[PDB]
Amino acid sequence: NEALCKKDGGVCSCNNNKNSVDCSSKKLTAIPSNIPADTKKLDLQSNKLSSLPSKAFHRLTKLRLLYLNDNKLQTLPAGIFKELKNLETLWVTDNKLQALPIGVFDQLVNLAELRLDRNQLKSLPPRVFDSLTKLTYLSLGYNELQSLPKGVFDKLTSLKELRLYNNQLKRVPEGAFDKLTELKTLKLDNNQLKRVPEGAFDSLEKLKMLQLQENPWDCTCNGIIYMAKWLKKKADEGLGGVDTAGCEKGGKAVLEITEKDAASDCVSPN
Repeated sequence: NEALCKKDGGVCSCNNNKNSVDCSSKKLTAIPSNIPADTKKLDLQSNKLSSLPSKAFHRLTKLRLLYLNDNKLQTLPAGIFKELKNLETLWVTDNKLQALPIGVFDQLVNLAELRLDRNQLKSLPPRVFDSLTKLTYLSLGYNELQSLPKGVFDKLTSLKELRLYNNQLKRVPEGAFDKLTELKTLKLDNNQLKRVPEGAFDSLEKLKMLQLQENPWDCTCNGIIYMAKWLKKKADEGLGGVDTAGCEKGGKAVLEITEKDAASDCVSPN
């Protein structure tokens, strides 16, 4: 029998009137097992959790915020979050996650913010984000992603910010952002993109910040023309970031490129 709250002898600090349990930074190796099912905010960030028992949050029906960032999770049991139907924010950043269970987010219908940066993600399940209707903030930065599953975003029609920076993206899918009509910030800097497919940004009206730096854009062949025409047409409208896309070789900004220097339908570095 171990008391949860410091006031009762435990190590985690607890705010009764606010229904919050703060077990953050107590060198923990296991989820305390006597967390009131009444809890709205659970903080387990900055501890040493290498695994995580399923059904660990399956009584916590009222959970609104769950911070699992900065532990040692290498995996997530298939149904850890199937009961958190009122969760609004989930952070599982800074861990060693190497994959995400196919329907791990199927029950999070009220989710608004989801961070998964700095993990070991190599691929995403085809429909992992399909239930995140109300989702407005998505960051997947700092992982080992090389490509994205076609349609992975289609259901996210309220997304405001999307961060795919700091991965190893070789190419963005066909119509990956077509349904993100309400997107205002798109971060894609630091990947291995040579260009984006034609029309890749046509739905992003209402877009305010675009981060494209640190990518090997080859303005040495058409295929970059769509992105140049678009960016240039967006520079005027006061986009922001339009200048961050820079040529791999040319030195000059993709923005400036015309069909003159990129008039040759040929294939990026082989």
